[PDB]
Amino acid sequence: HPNKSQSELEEMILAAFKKVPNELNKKFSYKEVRKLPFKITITGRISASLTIENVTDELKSALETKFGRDSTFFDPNRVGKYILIKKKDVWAFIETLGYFRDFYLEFVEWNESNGFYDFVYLDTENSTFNISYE
Amino acid sequence: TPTKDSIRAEFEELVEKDSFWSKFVGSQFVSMLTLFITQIVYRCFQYADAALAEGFISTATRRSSILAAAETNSYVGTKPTPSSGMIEITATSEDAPAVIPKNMPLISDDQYPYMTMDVCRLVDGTGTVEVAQLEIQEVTYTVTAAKEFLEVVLSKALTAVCYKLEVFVTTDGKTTQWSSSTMFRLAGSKSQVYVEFYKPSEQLGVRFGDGLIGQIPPEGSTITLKVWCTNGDITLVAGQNLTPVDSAANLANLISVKTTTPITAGTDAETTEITRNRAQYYLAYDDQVVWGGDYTYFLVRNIPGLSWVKAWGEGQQEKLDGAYNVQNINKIFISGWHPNKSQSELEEMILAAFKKVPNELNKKFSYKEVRKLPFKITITGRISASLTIENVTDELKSALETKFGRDSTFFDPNRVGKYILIKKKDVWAFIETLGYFRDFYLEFVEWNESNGFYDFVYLDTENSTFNISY
Amino acid sequence: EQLGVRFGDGLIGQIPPEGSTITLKVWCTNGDITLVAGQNLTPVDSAANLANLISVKTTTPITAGTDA
Amino acid sequence: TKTTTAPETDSKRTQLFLQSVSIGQNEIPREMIVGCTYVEPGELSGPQLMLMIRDSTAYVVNKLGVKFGTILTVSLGDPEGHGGILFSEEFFVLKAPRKDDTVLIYAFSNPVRLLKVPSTSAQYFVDKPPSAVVSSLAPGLKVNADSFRKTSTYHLNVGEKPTKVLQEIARDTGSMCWASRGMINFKSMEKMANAAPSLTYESANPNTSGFTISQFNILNADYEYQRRHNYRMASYDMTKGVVYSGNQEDPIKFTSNPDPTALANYNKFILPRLDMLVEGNAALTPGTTLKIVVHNTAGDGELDESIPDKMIVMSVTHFEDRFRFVSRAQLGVVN
Amino acid sequence: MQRSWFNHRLTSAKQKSLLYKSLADLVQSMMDTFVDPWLERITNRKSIFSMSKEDLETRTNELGQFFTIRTSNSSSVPMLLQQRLDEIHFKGTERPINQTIYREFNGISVLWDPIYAPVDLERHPYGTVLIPESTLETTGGTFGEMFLTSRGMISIPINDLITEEILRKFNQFVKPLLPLHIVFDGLTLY
Amino acid sequence: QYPLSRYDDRNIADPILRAELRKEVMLMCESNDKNLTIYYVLPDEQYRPDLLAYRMWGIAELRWVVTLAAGLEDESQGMTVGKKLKLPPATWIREMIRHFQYDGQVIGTLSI
Repeated sequence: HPNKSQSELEEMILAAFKKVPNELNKKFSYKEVRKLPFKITITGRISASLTIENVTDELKSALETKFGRDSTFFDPNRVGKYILIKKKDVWAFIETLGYFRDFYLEFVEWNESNGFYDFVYLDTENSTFNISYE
Repeated sequence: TPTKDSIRAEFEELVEKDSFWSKFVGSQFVSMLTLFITQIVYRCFQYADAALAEGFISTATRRSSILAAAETNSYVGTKPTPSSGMIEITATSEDAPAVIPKNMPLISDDQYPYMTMDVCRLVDGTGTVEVAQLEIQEVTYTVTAAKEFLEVVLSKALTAVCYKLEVFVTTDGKTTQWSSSTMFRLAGSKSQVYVEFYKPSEQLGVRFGDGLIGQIPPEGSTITLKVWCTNGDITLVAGQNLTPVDSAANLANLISVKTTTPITAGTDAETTEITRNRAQYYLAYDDQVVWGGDYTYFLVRNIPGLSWVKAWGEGQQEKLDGAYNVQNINKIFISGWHPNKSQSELEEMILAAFKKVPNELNKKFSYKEVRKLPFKITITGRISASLTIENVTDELKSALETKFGRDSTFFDPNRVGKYILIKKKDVWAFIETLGYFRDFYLEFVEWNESNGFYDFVYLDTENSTFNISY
Repeated sequence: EQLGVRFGDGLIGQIPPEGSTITLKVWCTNGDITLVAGQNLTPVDSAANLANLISVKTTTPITAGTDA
Repeated sequence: TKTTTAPETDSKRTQLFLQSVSIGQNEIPREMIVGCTYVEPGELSGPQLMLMIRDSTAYVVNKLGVKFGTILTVSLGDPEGHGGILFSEEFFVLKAPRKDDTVLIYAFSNPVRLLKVPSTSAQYFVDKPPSAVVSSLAPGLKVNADSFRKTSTYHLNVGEKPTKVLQEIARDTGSMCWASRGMINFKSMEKMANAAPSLTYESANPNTSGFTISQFNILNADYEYQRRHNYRMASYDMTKGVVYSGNQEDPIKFTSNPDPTALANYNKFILPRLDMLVEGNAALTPGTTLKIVVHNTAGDGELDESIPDKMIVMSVTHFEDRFRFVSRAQLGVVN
Repeated sequence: MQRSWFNHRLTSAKQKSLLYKSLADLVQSMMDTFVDPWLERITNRKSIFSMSKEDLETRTNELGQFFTIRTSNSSSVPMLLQQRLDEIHFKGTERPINQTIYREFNGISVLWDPIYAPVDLERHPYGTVLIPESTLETTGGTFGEMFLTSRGMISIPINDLITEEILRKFNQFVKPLLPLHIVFDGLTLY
Repeated sequence: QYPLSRYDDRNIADPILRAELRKEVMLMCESNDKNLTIYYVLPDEQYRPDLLAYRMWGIAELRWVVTLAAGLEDESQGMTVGKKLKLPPATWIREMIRHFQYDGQVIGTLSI
């Protein structure tokens, strides 16, 4: 849950399941999530028309909105499905933005995550951006 | 950026603020009025937004608005050019055939017109001569009074099939040609000039000058407009019979057979988007060619089918290859690629085209041959297993070939003269946009950085290997 | 014998918003038809290929139909 | 060359159906025309026209020279009456006798006149789609078609009208043809039976929200038209043998084309049922579907069940004299 | 629209009824709030000096696909647009360079200096001795006659004021205006 | 179905192609032909072009001609009381709308 602890989530889920009649000879168990953030490094040119600081700020905000701990990427529709971030998505999303004439992405601390209890998301603040004029 | 919800909320707040509506009438009379008003206001806002978007040239969504904006910045698009070929058989049937005729009209098996460009041989056994699709037809307009501009507009059908246009003016038994001009830049008070223009409706017209900046067509004079008409793109394979028309006296005498090269060089007019780009650049182009991109723009306009062209001055060459050279002063270097023509032929065409270039003085032109680098990729991915592996491989191979191939349009997305290079991010985005792969990875093999002047980097689909599973 | 689609109420579904078009796409098939072998099939709509190609029935006949 | 000129400002008068008649850029005074009959048929027989012009001074034929080959510019419309439509067409004069200080002008529509000319040379279309044939035969009309499926071969011999090939295409495709108001129309017969009506015509109802029928004719002779189509088609194909199509209990009749799709559509047509006369509606064109309600005028106001609810228009005739504007229509049902 | 138009188009009897007048005012207020600004934006695009800022941004983006511009360098955006579109006509002369330098750099006046080279080529190589115009008459090099080269070098006064920033601004912004056969070599300061 | 009157300029669906018809109508309204009528704007017709259209021709859908001839863009701005207008008959404008609606070609186009 975006804004509450894991134990509180355990309590809510257990209570919600308890209210409805339960199945025969089955017991619920909860597994706490494990956080594995990843970071990126970008080198590129942005043309002399724009300003470096504004480009960096807009890039940080957009990336945090798209891939983030509180992002909606994991269920764009509230139907219950887990969707995992992959490498092609970052390239495509950065390409759709029109700032960069050229860029070369590199991934740091990337991990391969099972869809069951592994959490992978982006940490924008720690990531380093190298932007220089053409 | 209002939505229906914002409109409804604002209307509810306005109603609640009102002294009379909030107190005297409640909850039945108001509810349907709210829906009606919100729907109407949203519709009006959408229409106003559409009009505002269509206001400017860059954001236009209909052809007529683009044509009007192009007419504001005087721009006439390229006109269709005839397909050309060769007829090598004109052997007679009886006796006394046309020894050497010229510009004979022909029809070929589809009620489509052809004509011979040059005189034939005496045809001892056979004679060879080239034909084009051009046909001739004229229209005339008399002058009752001096209207000070006297614009003459052609019909839609005639403008659709139009290649050239010549203007003749006849007064008191003498006829002369009138040359065209770029606006009225240096002519006045006796020059015989005119300006072409394109109406928002698909009609081409000719505008004569004012009293001060031209000569008004005098009263009691006849103006003739001669149009060379051609259909855009047709091909005749070989062996079909071409029968003379009008000069039909030769049909019994002569036998004309299509042989050797097909009529295959046809071209149609521009699309809407290419017009949108070229009309925008024409503002900066004017008619002078001082800057770097002007040469490429002029070459692309004059030569059809060209893919890409780059021009660089002496400074770029001195940084690139040789430190210093006296010969490099006032030297212009050109490089290009033509899918259907060899490099020697392109060398022949470009220099001849540059003979008529504007602002030509104290300038020397040189051409440098292009060098090709094959490029290659390797992909590993997994399909959802709903679609077969082989079909996915074939479709991906074809799409990559048409997108990043040697004959692709990526190097010039629009026909405006420019050179665009291939970057790594472009492949990553393009392969994803198809959506075949759930997850894929790319590795680049035999890839080299391009100079941007004479390096060419296409993509080789045949050699690349695709690893697909799941 | 008519088949229909019912959209939901506001609480338990999303009412199709006003000023929208609903498209129903149906795959139609006759129930139990069999064509034995060696018969000719000619393209329609995409008929530009009829002069180009030839399509004939061979190998397995069509026999897997089922009615209601 | 031909120049497109603006209409003159001296024509301030508005009429019922016939608005103006001109020969080139000169106008015949409208008050001199005492008759007008415009016919729009349901097949490729083209729109027709007939004008009766009072000429006691010997002006129309003597000084204007009206004979074979005169092109009239006629403006027809009804911008104020029941149907506010307005259009312009060109007509080609075939003959114009003069009797009793009067001239009767017989005219044919020019775009269809060009289609009713015997061919000097033969044209054959081998393995061509019907669209190319239609475009090549009539390059001056807009094509409105929805019933083209396959490709075939067509032949036009010397001395035959181009309309014959178009009618053959219509028969092979199973559609209905009529050329009116600058278009040529191909509309399938199976989809016409499921079309919703656009107008409502009622009888013996004075509180109706639609229009009113003044006279109508009921035809009960359905065998008169079904007699000619009660046959079982057969033909010879070199690779299949003898090919049959149609019913099983009808007499056999031989044709030549061994095409199963063409054979299946050989016996489709529209069965006429009703003729009616209304008060001058200019929106009635062939291909229109109407809803008809008829009440009885004696006994107990019983509805007539012998007239179906939805009908299609087949032929339309408009007629204007010097006092009144009237229309006549023929209605039918798809078999 | 105006303050009381949709209300005033009612019959004299209906204007004195409270609810009808209130409804007319409500409808006019809604239309004024959500529809009117876009129509006013549409009608005000005729003249450059009357458009709003969003339309100016749209026009500058249209102009930016072919030149490299930054609107915050000059004092006014309409002046930038009008002067660039006007100096497009003076392609190749010194007027665009001089006026762009004056406009985009807060008022520095600059004059263009061509470079001269010795005619004696077998003793002096072409690119070893290059002299600007101001130092041409006051020098002792090349010991011979001279000619004009397709090279130029800018001269700037100190009082009207750093070199590195002026350089960078020049290569990014003004060099694109030069013809492709002209070579630019450094700065001169006096 | 809900059709349109034959006197409505909206019969041409593209706002840009309507410019030819508007230009022709405005050019006529400034000429001095013998079939023109002179009409002054009365004090009660300051904000109501519909009233002027009804009083002059008898047709109320011709208010766009009155708006165009006065030199305005919207109907919400008031016309100057006492401005002289010249207006052509209805048949001409009606056929002019039909012309650009159908032929669309410009008057004077040369054909073969």
